[PDB]
Amino acid sequence: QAQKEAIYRQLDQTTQRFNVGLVAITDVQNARAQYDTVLANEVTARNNLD
Amino acid sequence: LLGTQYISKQEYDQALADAQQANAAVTAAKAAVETARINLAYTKVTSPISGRI
Amino acid sequence: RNFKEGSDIEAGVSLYQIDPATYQATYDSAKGDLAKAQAAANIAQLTVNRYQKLLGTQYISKQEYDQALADAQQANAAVTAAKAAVETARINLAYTKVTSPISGRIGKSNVTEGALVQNGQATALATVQQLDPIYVDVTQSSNDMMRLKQELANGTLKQE
Repeated sequence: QAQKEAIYRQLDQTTQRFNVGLVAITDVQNARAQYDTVLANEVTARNNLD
Repeated sequence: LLGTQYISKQEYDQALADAQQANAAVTAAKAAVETARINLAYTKVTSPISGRI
Repeated sequence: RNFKEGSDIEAGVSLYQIDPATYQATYDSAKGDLAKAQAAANIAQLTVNRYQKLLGTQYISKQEYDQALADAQQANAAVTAAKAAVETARINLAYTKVTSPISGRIGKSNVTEGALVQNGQATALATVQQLDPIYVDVTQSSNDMMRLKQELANGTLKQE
Protein backbone atom coordinates (compact mmCIF):
# COMPACT_ATOMS: atom_id res chain seq x y z
CA GLN A 1 0.00 0.00 0.00
CA ALA A 2 3.04 2.25 0.13
CA GLN A 3 3.70 1.05 -3.40
CA LYS A 4 0.13 1.81 -4.35
CA GLU A 5 0.61 5.25 -2.86
CA ALA A 6 3.65 5.41 -5.15
CA ILE A 7 2.95 3.69 -8.42
CA TYR A 8 -0.56 5.04 -8.59
CA ARG A 9 1.11 8.39 -7.97
CA GLN A 10 3.38 7.43 -10.85
CA LEU A 11 0.26 6.70 -12.90
CA ASP A 12 -1.43 9.82 -11.57
CA GLN A 13 1.29 11.91 -13.07
CA THR A 14 2.11 10.00 -16.25
CA THR A 15 -1.59 10.40 -16.92
CA GLN A 16 -1.27 14.05 -16.01
CA ARG A 17 1.69 14.28 -18.35
CA PHE A 18 -0.37 12.90 -21.21
CA ASN A 19 -3.13 15.37 -20.41
CA VAL A 20 -0.44 17.97 -20.99
CA GLY A 21 1.61 16.15 -23.61
CA LEU A 22 4.85 14.99 -22.06
CA VAL A 23 4.49 11.23 -22.57
CA ALA A 24 3.24 8.91 -25.28
CA ILE A 25 0.19 6.74 -24.76
CA THR A 26 2.50 3.80 -24.12
CA ASP A 27 3.90 5.42 -20.97
CA VAL A 28 0.36 5.81 -19.73
CA GLN A 29 -0.77 2.32 -20.62
CA ASN A 30 2.54 1.00 -19.36
CA ALA A 31 2.25 2.90 -16.10
CA ARG A 32 -1.29 1.69 -15.63
CA ALA A 33 0.05 -1.84 -16.11
CA GLN A 34 2.77 -1.10 -13.63
CA TYR A 35 -0.03 0.20 -11.41
CA ASP A 36 -2.29 -2.76 -11.98
CA THR A 37 0.56 -5.13 -11.17
CA VAL A 38 0.71 -3.29 -7.85
CA LEU A 39 -2.96 -4.22 -7.41
CA ALA A 40 -2.22 -7.83 -8.38
CA ASN A 41 0.49 -7.74 -5.76
CA GLU A 42 -1.44 -5.81 -3.12
CA VAL A 43 -4.53 -7.96 -3.49
CA THR A 44 -2.31 -11.00 -3.00
CA ALA A 45 -0.83 -9.20 0.00
CA ARG A 46 -4.36 -8.80 1.33
CA ASN A 47 -4.98 -12.40 0.34
CA ASN A 48 -1.77 -13.68 1.91
CA LEU A 49 -2.79 -11.68 4.95
CA ASP A 50 -5.99 -13.67 5.38
CA LEU B 1 3.24 9.08 -35.08
CA LEU B 2 0.83 11.36 -33.29
CA GLY B 3 -2.24 10.80 -35.42
CA THR B 4 -2.17 7.57 -33.52
CA GLN B 5 -0.80 9.20 -30.38
CA TYR B 6 2.35 7.09 -30.13
CA ILE B 7 5.11 9.59 -29.44
CA SER B 8 4.94 12.37 -26.93
CA LYS B 9 3.24 15.57 -27.90
CA GLN B 10 6.29 17.29 -26.45
CA GLU B 11 8.87 15.42 -28.54
CA TYR B 12 6.91 16.37 -31.62
CA ASP B 13 6.94 20.10 -30.93
CA GLN B 14 10.57 19.81 -29.91
CA ALA B 15 11.24 18.31 -33.30
CA LEU B 16 8.95 20.94 -34.77
CA ALA B 17 11.15 23.43 -32.96
CA ASP B 18 14.11 21.88 -34.72
CA ALA B 19 12.21 21.77 -38.00
CA GLN B 20 11.16 25.38 -37.89
CA GLN B 21 14.45 26.70 -36.59
CA ALA B 22 16.53 24.84 -39.14
CA ASN B 23 14.32 26.16 -41.91
CA ALA B 24 14.92 29.49 -40.22
CA ALA B 25 18.62 28.71 -40.54
CA VAL B 26 18.38 28.01 -44.28
CA THR B 27 16.68 31.38 -44.69
CA ALA B 28 19.62 32.70 -42.69
CA ALA B 29 21.91 30.98 -45.19
CA LYS B 30 19.97 31.56 -48.41
CA ALA B 31 20.32 35.18 -47.47
CA ALA B 32 23.99 34.56 -46.78
CA VAL B 33 24.31 33.19 -50.30
CA GLU B 34 22.28 36.22 -51.39
CA THR B 35 24.92 38.29 -49.64
CA ALA B 36 27.65 36.53 -51.59
CA ARG B 37 25.73 36.06 -54.83
CA ILE B 38 25.35 39.82 -54.92
CA ASN B 39 29.08 40.15 -54.61
CA LEU B 40 29.11 38.29 -57.91
CA ALA B 41 26.74 40.86 -59.25
CA TYR B 42 29.24 43.33 -57.86
CA THR B 43 31.99 41.58 -59.62
CA LYS B 44 31.31 41.67 -63.36
CA VAL B 45 30.40 45.29 -62.82
CA THR B 46 26.94 45.86 -64.18
CA SER B 47 26.35 49.16 -65.89
CA PRO B 48 23.72 50.47 -63.49
CA ILE B 49 21.95 52.54 -66.13
CA SER B 50 21.83 52.57 -69.89
CA GLY B 51 23.17 55.26 -72.11
CA ARG B 52 26.54 55.91 -73.63
CA ILE B 53 29.78 54.94 -71.96
CA ARG C 1 15.74 58.76 -57.51
CA ASN C 2 12.20 59.27 -56.37
CA PHE C 3 11.54 62.97 -55.77
CA LYS C 4 10.95 65.94 -58.06
CA GLU C 5 14.02 68.17 -58.10
CA GLY C 6 13.53 71.54 -56.47
CA SER C 7 10.24 70.67 -54.78
CA ASP C 8 9.49 70.74 -51.06
CA ILE C 9 10.02 67.48 -49.20
CA GLU C 10 8.75 66.59 -45.70
CA ALA C 11 10.80 64.59 -43.19
CA GLY C 12 11.15 60.84 -43.62
CA VAL C 13 9.98 60.83 -47.24
CA SER C 14 12.01 57.96 -48.64
CA LEU C 15 12.75 59.21 -52.11
CA TYR C 16 16.22 57.88 -52.67
CA GLN C 17 16.42 54.18 -53.45
CA ILE C 18 19.83 52.93 -52.51
CA ASP C 19 20.10 49.41 -53.93
CA PRO C 20 18.60 47.11 -51.29
CA ALA C 21 20.22 44.00 -52.73
CA THR C 22 22.89 43.67 -50.08
CA TYR C 23 20.69 45.04 -47.32
CA GLN C 24 17.65 42.98 -48.23
CA ALA C 25 19.92 39.98 -47.75
CA THR C 26 21.14 41.16 -44.36
CA TYR C 27 17.55 41.84 -43.41
CA ASP C 28 16.73 38.26 -44.37
CA SER C 29 19.66 36.83 -42.45
CA ALA C 30 18.45 38.71 -39.41
CA LYS C 31 14.72 38.10 -39.83
CA GLY C 32 15.65 34.50 -40.39
CA ASP C 33 17.49 34.43 -37.07
CA LEU C 34 14.50 36.08 -35.43
CA ALA C 35 12.51 33.01 -36.44
CA LYS C 36 15.48 30.90 -35.40
CA ALA C 37 15.16 32.57 -32.01
CA GLN C 38 11.35 32.69 -31.88
CA ALA C 39 10.75 29.08 -32.85
CA ALA C 40 13.47 28.04 -30.44
CA ALA C 41 11.74 30.10 -27.78
CA ASN C 42 8.25 29.07 -28.91
CA ILE C 43 8.90 25.52 -27.79
CA ALA C 44 10.83 26.92 -24.88
CA GLN C 45 7.57 28.70 -24.13
CA LEU C 46 5.61 25.45 -24.44
CA THR C 47 8.02 23.56 -22.17
CA VAL C 48 7.16 26.01 -19.43
CA ASN C 49 3.49 25.98 -20.39
CA ARG C 50 3.68 22.19 -20.37
CA TYR C 51 5.46 22.25 -17.04
CA GLN C 52 3.46 25.02 -15.37
CA LYS C 53 0.49 22.67 -15.18
CA LEU C 54 2.48 20.16 -13.10
CA LEU C 55 3.67 22.63 -10.44
CA GLY C 56 2.96 21.77 -6.80
CA THR C 57 1.60 18.48 -8.06
CA GLN C 58 3.63 15.67 -8.91
CA TYR C 59 6.43 15.11 -11.39
CA ILE C 60 7.89 18.37 -12.34
CA SER C 61 10.19 18.79 -9.31
CA LYS C 62 10.53 22.58 -9.16
CA GLN C 63 14.19 22.70 -10.24
CA GLU C 64 13.45 20.68 -13.39
CA TYR C 65 10.65 23.16 -13.92
CA ASP C 66 12.95 26.05 -13.14
CA GLN C 67 15.44 24.59 -15.57
CA ALA C 68 12.73 25.11 -18.15
CA LEU C 69 11.79 28.50 -16.72
CA ALA C 70 15.39 29.27 -17.40
CA ASP C 71 15.00 28.19 -20.99
CA ALA C 72 11.85 30.18 -21.60
CA GLN C 73 13.20 33.35 -19.99
CA GLN C 74 16.59 32.63 -21.54
CA ALA C 75 15.44 32.01 -25.10
CA ASN C 76 12.88 34.80 -25.04
CA ALA C 77 15.93 36.90 -24.24
CA ALA C 78 17.46 35.40 -27.37
CA VAL C 79 14.47 36.77 -29.27
CA THR C 80 15.18 40.19 -27.74
CA ALA C 81 18.67 39.78 -29.13
CA ALA C 82 17.37 38.84 -32.55
CA LYS C 83 14.33 41.13 -32.69
CA ALA C 84 16.74 43.97 -32.05
CA ALA C 85 19.15 42.41 -34.54
CA VAL C 86 16.30 42.74 -36.99
CA GLU C 87 15.69 46.30 -35.80
CA THR C 88 19.35 46.95 -36.43
CA ALA C 89 19.09 45.51 -39.93
CA ARG C 90 15.73 47.13 -40.51
CA ILE C 91 17.32 50.53 -39.97
CA ASN C 92 19.86 49.53 -42.55
CA LEU C 93 17.11 48.57 -45.01
CA ALA C 94 14.37 51.22 -44.88
CA TYR C 95 17.25 53.61 -44.14
CA THR C 96 17.55 54.65 -47.77
CA LYS C 97 17.42 57.76 -47.57
CA VAL C 98 15.45 60.90 -48.22
CA THR C 99 15.24 63.17 -46.47
CA SER C 100 17.25 63.77 -43.49
CA PRO C 101 14.56 64.55 -40.88
CA ILE C 102 14.35 68.25 -41.64
CA SER C 103 11.43 69.25 -43.82
CA GLY C 104 12.11 71.86 -46.43
CA ARG C 105 13.15 72.58 -49.97
CA ILE C 106 15.42 70.10 -51.71
CA GLY C 107 18.03 71.38 -54.09
CA LYS C 108 19.79 69.45 -56.83
CA SER C 109 20.71 65.84 -57.12
CA ASN C 110 24.51 65.90 -56.85
CA VAL C 111 24.33 62.18 -57.34
CA THR C 112 22.37 60.59 -60.15
CA GLU C 113 20.86 57.17 -60.60
CA GLY C 114 23.47 54.49 -60.75
CA ALA C 115 26.37 56.29 -59.11
CA LEU C 116 27.74 54.31 -56.18
CA VAL C 117 27.38 56.07 -52.87
CA GLN C 118 29.33 55.13 -49.78
CA ASN C 119 28.57 54.73 -46.10
CA GLY C 120 28.84 58.24 -44.78
CA GLN C 121 30.39 59.43 -48.00
CA ALA C 122 32.53 62.52 -48.46
CA THR C 123 30.24 64.45 -50.79
CA ALA C 124 26.48 64.82 -50.48
CA LEU C 125 23.53 63.54 -52.45
CA ALA C 126 21.14 66.46 -52.22
CA THR C 127 20.70 69.34 -49.85
CA VAL C 128 17.34 69.85 -48.23
CA GLN C 129 17.01 73.39 -46.96
CA GLN C 130 14.43 75.26 -44.97
CA LEU C 131 14.05 78.89 -45.76
CA ASP C 132 11.39 80.77 -43.81
CA PRO C 133 13.41 81.25 -40.62
CA ILE C 134 16.70 82.31 -42.18
CA TYR C 135 20.02 83.23 -40.64
CA VAL C 136 22.37 86.01 -41.60
CA ASP C 137 25.96 85.60 -40.43
CA VAL C 138 26.70 89.18 -39.54
CA THR C 139 30.41 89.27 -38.75
CA GLN C 140 31.50 91.98 -36.30
CA SER C 141 35.04 93.21 -35.88
CA SER C 142 36.85 92.15 -32.75
CA ASN C 143 37.83 95.53 -31.36
CA ASP C 144 34.18 96.58 -31.55
CA MET C 145 32.83 93.72 -29.51
CA MET C 146 35.38 94.46 -26.98
CA ARG C 147 34.42 98.14 -27.12
CA LEU C 148 30.68 97.58 -27.42
CA LYS C 149 30.89 95.20 -24.50
CA GLN C 150 32.99 97.79 -22.71
CA GLU C 151 30.22 100.19 -23.68
CA LEU C 152 27.99 98.24 -21.29
CA ALA C 153 29.84 100.12 -18.55
CA ASN C 154 29.25 103.41 -20.41
CA GLY C 155 25.76 102.93 -21.78
CA THR C 156 24.72 100.83 -23.56
CA LEU C 157 21.61 100.51 -23.16
CA LYS C 158 20.00 97.31 -24.41
CA GLN C 159 16.40 96.61 -23.53
CA GLU C 160 14.21 94.75 -22.79
